[PDB]
Amino acid sequence: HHWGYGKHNGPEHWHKDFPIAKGERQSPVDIDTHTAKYDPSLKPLSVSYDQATSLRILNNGHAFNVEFDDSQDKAVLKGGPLDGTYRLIQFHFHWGSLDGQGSEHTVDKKKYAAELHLVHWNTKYGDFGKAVQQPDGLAVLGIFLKVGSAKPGLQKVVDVLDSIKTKGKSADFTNFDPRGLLPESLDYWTYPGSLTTPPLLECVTWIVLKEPISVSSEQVLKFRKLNFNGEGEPEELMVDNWRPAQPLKNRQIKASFK
Ligand SMILES: [Zn+2]
Repeated sequence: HHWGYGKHNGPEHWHKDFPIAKGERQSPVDIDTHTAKYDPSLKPLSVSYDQATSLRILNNGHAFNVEFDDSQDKAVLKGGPLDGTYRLIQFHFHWGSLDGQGSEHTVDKKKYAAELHLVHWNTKYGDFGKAVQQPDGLAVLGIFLKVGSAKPGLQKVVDVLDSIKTKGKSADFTNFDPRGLLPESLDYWTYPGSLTTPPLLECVTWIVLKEPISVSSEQVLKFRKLNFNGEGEPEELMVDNWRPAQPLKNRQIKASFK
């Protein structure tokens, strides 16, 4: 009986195996747009993904990750509230069983159909494993997805899901350009938080974009066809793999815009 999102191993049970679940800087949180502070000292984000090298896509049992080669500064995030260079290692999504839920972060209590997380780690720490043990170890770019028009840049991802239907399956996934997943504007909210899945370490600097991207009902429907289970085990659709909002606990959310 390990963690999951079902009735018996869901987010509400995680604190038993991971006490930090009830910690002081847990994520996600609800972003109250009228309480967030405009901080003009925040620089614009600098996303250099031109030399990104995707390597494979994997179904790990709780979501699907697209992994990148992070052995060099090929795809990096700088600027904003960050000190130093953060390398992109993987990206994944959080989605629901219905279009009205799925995102982890909420804006004025509004839930989106899904949320994309682009995970980066601070290079001063040498590797992802060391970075997660530091308060400024990770930088995660969060992007909301709403249902409407199709996103062409996401179709390549949608088309291969069939080959990694169950837990443990992986497939080569080269030459995917993550720049096709970015919205027009890079305005954002930022606050110090944690990973939203166990081990739930409080090593993340969250950068949540104001502008969501649109995907079609057909694209999100294919996400819902994935399984939490491994091949040959009873089928459990991979849906609602999101953690609900946690207490802000006197943290302050800053906005790069007004
Ligand atoms: Zn995530």
